[PDB]
Amino acid sequence: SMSYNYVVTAQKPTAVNGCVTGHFTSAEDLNLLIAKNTRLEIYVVTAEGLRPVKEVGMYGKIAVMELFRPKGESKDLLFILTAKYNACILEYKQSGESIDIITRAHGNVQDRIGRPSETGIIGIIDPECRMIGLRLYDGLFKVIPLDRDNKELKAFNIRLEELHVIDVKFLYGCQAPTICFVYQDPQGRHVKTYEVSLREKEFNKGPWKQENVEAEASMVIAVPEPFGGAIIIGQESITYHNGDKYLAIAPPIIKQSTIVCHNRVDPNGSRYLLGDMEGRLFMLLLEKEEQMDGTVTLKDLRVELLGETSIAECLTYLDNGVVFVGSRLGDSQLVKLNVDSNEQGSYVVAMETFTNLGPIVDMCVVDLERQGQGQLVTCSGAFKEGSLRIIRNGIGIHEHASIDLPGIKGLWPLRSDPQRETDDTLVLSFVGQTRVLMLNGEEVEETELMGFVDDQQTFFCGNVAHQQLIQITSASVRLVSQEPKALVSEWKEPQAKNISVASCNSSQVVVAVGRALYYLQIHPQELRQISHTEMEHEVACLDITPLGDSNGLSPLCAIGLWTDISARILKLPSFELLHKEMLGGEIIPRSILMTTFESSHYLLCALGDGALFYFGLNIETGLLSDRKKVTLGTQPTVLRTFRSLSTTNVFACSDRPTVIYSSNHKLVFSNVNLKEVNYMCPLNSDGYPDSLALANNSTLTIGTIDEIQKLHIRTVPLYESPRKICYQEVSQCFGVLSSRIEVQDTSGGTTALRPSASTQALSSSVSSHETSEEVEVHNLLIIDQHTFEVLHAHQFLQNEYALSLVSCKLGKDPNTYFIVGTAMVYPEEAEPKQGRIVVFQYSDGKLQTVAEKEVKGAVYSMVEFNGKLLASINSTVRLYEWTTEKELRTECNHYNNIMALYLKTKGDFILVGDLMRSVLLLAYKPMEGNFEEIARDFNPNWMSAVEILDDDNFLGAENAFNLFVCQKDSDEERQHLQEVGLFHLGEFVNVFCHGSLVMQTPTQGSVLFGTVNGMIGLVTSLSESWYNLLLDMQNRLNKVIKSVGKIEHSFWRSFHTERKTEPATGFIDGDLIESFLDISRPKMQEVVANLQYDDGSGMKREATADDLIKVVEELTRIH
Ligand SMILES: CCOc1cccc([C@@H]2CC(=O)Nc3c2c(C)nn3-c2ccc3nncn3n2)c1
Repeated sequence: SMSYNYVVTAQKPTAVNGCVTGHFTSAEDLNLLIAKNTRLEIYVVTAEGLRPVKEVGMYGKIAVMELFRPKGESKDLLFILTAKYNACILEYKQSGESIDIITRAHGNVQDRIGRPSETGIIGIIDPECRMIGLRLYDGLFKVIPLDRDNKELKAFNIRLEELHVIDVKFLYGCQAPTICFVYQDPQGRHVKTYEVSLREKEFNKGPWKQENVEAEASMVIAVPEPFGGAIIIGQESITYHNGDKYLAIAPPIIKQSTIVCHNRVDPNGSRYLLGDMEGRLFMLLLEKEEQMDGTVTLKDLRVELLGETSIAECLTYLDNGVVFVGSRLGDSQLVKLNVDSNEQGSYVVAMETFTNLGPIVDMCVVDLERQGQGQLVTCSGAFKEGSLRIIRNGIGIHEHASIDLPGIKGLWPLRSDPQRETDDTLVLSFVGQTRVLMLNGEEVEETELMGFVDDQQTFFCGNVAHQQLIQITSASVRLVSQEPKALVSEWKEPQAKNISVASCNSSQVVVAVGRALYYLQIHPQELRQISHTEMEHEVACLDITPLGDSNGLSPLCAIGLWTDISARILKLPSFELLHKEMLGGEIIPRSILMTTFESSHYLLCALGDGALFYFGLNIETGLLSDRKKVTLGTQPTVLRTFRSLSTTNVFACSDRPTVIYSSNHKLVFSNVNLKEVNYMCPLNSDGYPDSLALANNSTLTIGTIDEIQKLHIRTVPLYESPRKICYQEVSQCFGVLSSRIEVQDTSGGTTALRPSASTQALSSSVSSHETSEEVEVHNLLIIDQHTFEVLHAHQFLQNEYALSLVSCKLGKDPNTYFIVGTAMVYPEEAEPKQGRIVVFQYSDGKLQTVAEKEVKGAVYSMVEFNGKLLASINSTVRLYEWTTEKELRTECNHYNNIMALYLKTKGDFILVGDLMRSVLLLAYKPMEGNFEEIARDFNPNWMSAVEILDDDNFLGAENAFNLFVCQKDSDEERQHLQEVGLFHLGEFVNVFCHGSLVMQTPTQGSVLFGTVNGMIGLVTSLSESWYNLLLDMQNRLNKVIKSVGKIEHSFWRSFHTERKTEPATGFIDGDLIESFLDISRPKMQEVVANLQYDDGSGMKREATADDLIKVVEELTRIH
């Protein structure tokens, strides 16, 4: 069992798996809810756009997500079902700034027997909220009655005679709850209804008889009153049914591509949006026919093409012509629908684009810029959405000026013009001195500013009330008129003692002299002394940033003190103590700041040692709450607000410059990708708009900052599907396997749907579902590592699929090659019986074929192996040598596989991942020239990816979203690999690769993985003693953290396939561990009660809160 692993999220899933609108946060709000695997994102729809309210993680994959409103509820409730059959009903509760998702009802609805249906879990709710219906398995329909008594969500099953249901909905306008569904039997596809009897717990005959529908009828729409009835969407037809009523259309406009989603635009069902696999967006329009009895029937159906979106998993109309396009295969979007078409005749205009990395089908890590700074390059998306994505940690700065100028001690922007809205002045402090720089476009020049002194050190200067400037120095506070620039007022301490600390806003000043504080107000031509006090200790730092709807005025003074290392909130003008916090230690506070993020207020206080304490701040009572602490460096941190893209954030200067910001109403910290920064200020001038001034010991820089986020993503559109990637350092390029769909005609020809990377390369060579006829045409792309231009595309043979790709040298040949493994794909073949290995050389802008090898199967995987080429081909693993004639030649073979899909190697060891029989360990035996089977995992697993952790530890991912770790057994029972680690990840892993995105203690090793949902994860190793500590922490965390839907963490992480359910073992959930930094202090104290740790050999010692914070902080830095 001596494998201990830790798995943590580096990038949360980005794919959208579902989306609903309604009134969840309040009756009056319009909400958009988005499901991204295990995450629920809640937004309020505004004219501004989407306002984020709350993101809630759940301990499950979200399979069903629907809003509904029982009689007596003031706003919508939310029904969630997870993939592990956890059902819950949730309520949004907001009290002040505290947001809580409360569980109204919960229970697990898994049955002991059943076959999961082809078109998946379906969950539907009756319009009248009488019941929830679940299609979990073939032949069964599960009913959860919605009585107020049913808090355990007890359910009953009804036998469903139709075994193969495609889609199902509850109908509107029905006296009894009534389902309408499409099902398939040997006689074709059919639409049918049943009423659902709560009394009989059984179906009753439906209100209208069944009809035959199109062979590819796939979606049921329940149309609201006054239409009622159902619309059935197929590939070639749309039909409406309401009993003594049938209407069908066969509009040719839809036949080109499968329609995969729908959404109702109007409450009464007059219009619907439809989306297809080529991102076409249609409007479906229902024309009313009146009747004498006042009912409405359907006169006609029409479909109109509006334009193109991302390929939509889901569409949600948000009012006022705005649509959310939720994409699994490309970026999500907000689009606007216009009444009038544009130039090319589209009614659709993209408003906003949201990054989706998924699916990540392959990836690699390259130090693209600096040595030691790995970046992840993914094969992302599919079809027209396909892309490369380049992911890197930290926030970049774009330097636009650099001036040699040592000894800077402070920076302040100033508008010397009272008319101009932009800064035109940068003021610098030095020891004992001040200098003023004017900004004329890009020119930066020394200048004097009348009223300001140059022979004292400035602690603050800026624009202030009544069209005035202020300069606060060690000697005095100077107030200066704007026109002309004259000294209009000067404040000094009564005996002209030095000012030691300064804080200022537009209308208020607070200065310290040693222990003394003075509060001044800025009036026309007057610095007015209001009040003063003597602090118990010397003053270390001050802030009076006004917060909230305060009209630029602060009733509060934040202060840090020497000696007791206190952060205090004082009232102005009295200086009455509202709150005191002792921060501990013997290192003084250096920087203190009152701040607002996402409409919450905080106090930030940084010590000389790199520690940052932060608290919730009540701006009415002065109360500080829920202390947290991070570490931002080993030097003093200086804090300063700036604005980028209409949000205020805080820049933290230290040896590790950082931006502090908010996400999901919690503070976040992201590294800035710069060396040590001592000082900074925002600067918005004509020549340097929306910019930052930065200083170190020697230099002043002016630049702009990138988006404020943990990870930067660059996108390279390919407009076709990338499949595999490898890096070739000697060529300074990537090789990328890609495929594009073409459409075949009745003769000998196929045609592309659009230009894409493989059709738009600089040069090209050849060898000698998206649509509803289709063929995949595969290519090797050569892409420049700097410009990501497509330099060359090589096209493979007709019906040749490119499966594997490696860049390597072989044998005694100094050249580096791109090598590709393929399969010839024919329709009748269960698996391929033919493939090739092709060795290419990239020289002088083109790919040349150096050698080919015909093999009798699909070449699924290839790896460089000790100067030889290792390949898996159908059920065979084969080692090839590169001969003097530049030909591949078989050395040895292994045959004991079903389908050898995945290879990794380490030394002479080979890890083989099979379609259905898990993993196998081979050794190449150099003195025999053959393989030896060392051990295999005799537990069947349907593999998706493999990795070697070390000589003794083998990591697998399988199709049911689990990880496992195999080891050799601690006889020829040595032939049995032991599954010593098990963990339900809840993602589908396509790729593992050794590497790190962090610039290169508790953990060893770094394995990244990429998933279908665009999630990037990390696996690393732990010692026994570190594992035990972290397991104990998990157990304690799980007793204090309330889970949404009352799902147990242990249940969620349990290994779960069709053959085996077991508790997780040998795996720490780093996402859970990291949440230790987000819990309250009471909870934190609870976790730590009598918690001990082993030190590495025997001795057990107490684990303190503060030491555990440091532990978890270290852990966050591994990604
Ligand atoms: C990376 C930053 O970590 C630490 C930072 C500060 C203090 C500690 C304290 C003391 C210390 O030196 N060790 C320690 C601690 C705590 C809680 N756990 N812990 C273990 C646990 C398992 C283990 N296995 N080998 C060695 N250890 N040390 C840690």
